[PDB]
Amino acid sequence: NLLNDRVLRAMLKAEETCAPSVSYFKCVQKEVLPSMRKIVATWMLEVCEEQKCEEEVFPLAMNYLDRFLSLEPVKKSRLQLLGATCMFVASKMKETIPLTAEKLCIYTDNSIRPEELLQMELLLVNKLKWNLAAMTPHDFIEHFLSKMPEAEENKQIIRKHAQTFVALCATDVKFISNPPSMVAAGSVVAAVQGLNLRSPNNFLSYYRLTRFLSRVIKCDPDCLRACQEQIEALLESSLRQAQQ
Amino acid sequence: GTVYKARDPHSGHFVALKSVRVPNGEEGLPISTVREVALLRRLEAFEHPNVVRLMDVCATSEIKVTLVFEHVDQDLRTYLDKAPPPGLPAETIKDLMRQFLRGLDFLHANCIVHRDLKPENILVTSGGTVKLADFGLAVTLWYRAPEVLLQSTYATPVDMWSVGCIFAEMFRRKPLFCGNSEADQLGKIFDLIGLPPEDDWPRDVSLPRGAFPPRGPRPVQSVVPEMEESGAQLLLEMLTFNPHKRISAFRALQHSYLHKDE
Amino acid sequence: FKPSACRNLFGPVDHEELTRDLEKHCRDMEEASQRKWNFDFQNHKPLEGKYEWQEV
Repeated sequence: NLLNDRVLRAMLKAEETCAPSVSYFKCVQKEVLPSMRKIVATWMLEVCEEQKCEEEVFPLAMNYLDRFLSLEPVKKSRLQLLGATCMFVASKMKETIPLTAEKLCIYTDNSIRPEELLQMELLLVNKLKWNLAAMTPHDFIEHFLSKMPEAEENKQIIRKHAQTFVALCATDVKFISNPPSMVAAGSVVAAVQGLNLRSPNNFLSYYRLTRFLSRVIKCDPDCLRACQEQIEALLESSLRQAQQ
Repeated sequence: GTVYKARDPHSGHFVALKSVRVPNGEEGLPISTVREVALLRRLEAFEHPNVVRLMDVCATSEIKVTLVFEHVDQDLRTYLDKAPPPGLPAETIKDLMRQFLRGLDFLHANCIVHRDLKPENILVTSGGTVKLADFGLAVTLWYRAPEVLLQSTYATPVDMWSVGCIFAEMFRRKPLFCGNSEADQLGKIFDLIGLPPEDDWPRDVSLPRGAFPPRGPRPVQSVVPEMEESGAQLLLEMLTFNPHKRISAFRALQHSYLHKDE
Repeated sequence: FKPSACRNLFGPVDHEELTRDLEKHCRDMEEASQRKWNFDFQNHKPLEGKYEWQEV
């Protein structure tokens, strides 16, 4: 039941459906380069932040972007169009009132046109064979937090920091090959260390927490720790590049 | 939008082709269309043997979405009417229940509520394998749960009540309660399971308890005496009024009555 | 007018060409699907092939 956790079993099985390729920059994309994905990813994140989108819109949109770039080569000039379309669909999948085509085009400085976004929506959805209900890191974070015996005050902060970490991963090339379970696990344990603002005071110790998550998502402890270390490293990079 | 049906001689693959048009002239594809179809696509990642599998989803540029489904010919009604004159044997009924419950537990586990299970919706291959269909894409009240008859909230327990009705129908081979309207079908149920007490009644609801006379629960062997003692208990746990005390599909698969004895 | 996120990332777009490509990519699929099931979905009614289509 709760001891078997049949839901966690289904989630790990479902997250093998919508997985992009580790190496589509060499194999599929001619004009697009890994540096260009960080650019459009950064733009897409800023858009979801201004429009106060739901948490998962941006990481889900990045999921769609990678899967499409794993299937069809995309011109440099049409990469932004692809990303605006991914936000469009992701907004529909997780937001009550989704982003309008009119606003996304404005966010491309009126580079793309609404009818083009709508037609790119059909190309996107059909290339993904309508496989749009992808497991999100959010789905796993919520499941992990339901097993953590922590004050709701504490969970809300762990949740916010984890969600932040998830966004940063979705901009880094290194994390395309990570399934949402792994990105969520790393985000959680990195969040419970608390940005080093003070010492951790957790009713479930960090040791037991990592070994629990490692057993649950079926990886060796040293492997999840390296993921935590990548995310915190990615945090250091995010902050250094923000200040220029 | 004419439903089509084709069999593949090279593998016996049987398909049906449903087509639905959607408006979509402003904000592209509608939210419900893109959510409902994606939910169907998520299910087939598991390829569950007790639910019809969806093959492809073809869209057309004023938008037509065409779903290619797995198609089986017999439904449960046809299978039941074709039973041996004495009826289905026990081990066959148990096997059909098990697969039925497995499929329903798969749907519930993926937050899908059938909400309209009837022997016409339950489909049986020629090899004796049942597959559930008609769900997650958007009358007779003989199978609707009492919380639905009262316009109250649904949740997944609505399907477990329907299972109870179909469970007993496989023995009776005539349906359990056949009422003419919501109020009266509710009455025929209480003539079997008894009028529920005071605090077991839902609050915000369409008919008060005073709409129904005092009535005690008559035995379950009154209705299905073709059925063993343990199977009678299992039926009642499905025909339980309160949806929060009603048995789940997973718990039913663990009941001793459905335990395959070899 | 425009917030800081409003920004063209990678130069201009040839709109007349893009719409030509968008339908070509899209009808490459509508035909590929029509080939997989020998059932023209745009005109919605069968062809002849591996799947012998019937009706209701």
